[PDB]
Amino acid sequence: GAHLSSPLASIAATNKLCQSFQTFNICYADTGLLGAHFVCDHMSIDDMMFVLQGQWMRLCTSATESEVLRGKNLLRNALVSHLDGTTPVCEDIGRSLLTYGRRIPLAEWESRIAEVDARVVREVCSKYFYDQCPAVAGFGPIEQLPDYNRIRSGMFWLRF
Amino acid sequence: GRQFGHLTRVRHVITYSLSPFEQRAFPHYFSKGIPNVLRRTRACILRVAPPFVAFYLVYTWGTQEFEKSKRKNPAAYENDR
Repeated sequence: GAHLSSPLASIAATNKLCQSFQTFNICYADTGLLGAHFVCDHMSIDDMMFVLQGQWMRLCTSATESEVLRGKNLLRNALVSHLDGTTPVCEDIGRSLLTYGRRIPLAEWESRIAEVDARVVREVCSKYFYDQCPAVAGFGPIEQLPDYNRIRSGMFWLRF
Repeated sequence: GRQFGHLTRVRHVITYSLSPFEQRAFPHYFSKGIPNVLRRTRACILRVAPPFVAFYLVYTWGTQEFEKSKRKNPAAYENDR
């Protein structure tokens, strides 16, 4: 419904600027991926793209502690619920070994989470977002998709 | 309607492109482009120039044709009578 806290989740639903969307995060050995995956009707596609970006950009400047708490809470809520059932632990071990090796920094996660700060965040996104070079993945009916060079000059604010 | 949405129907085209930073503003500008001069400069030059040449003649042609007509009175009639 419209009462959701997340800015796009409410708004992009408000006009149903999207039928659906999510995000993804995957970090390879030497590499990692950041972004979102979304679905909407074509005539309005422009909307999401316009209104997706700032939800990165406004973070990069104006962001806030309390807004993170829930997310701070969520990820806490997230990883904990990950542990039900026999198999999931089993799968964890394998990647962990292939990834961090032995490490199951269970409580340490929270400590890793307790690390987080408003500055900490506004330091992070400073790296990988503000005025960067994205890549574009799209499939028909792409037609109305804003052209590339917009997106590029659309990534970094002019402060507007 | 919305200018781009309802334009036309198109099927199974694919497009490939890079960031502008990926490349340079002079990918063999000199080397590659300089030949191209000819194929365009030869293309129309068959069709276009010659009419002007005719003009340029007329320019001198009539002028010269003009020139005598006045410039020298002791020509057709010399100053004898």
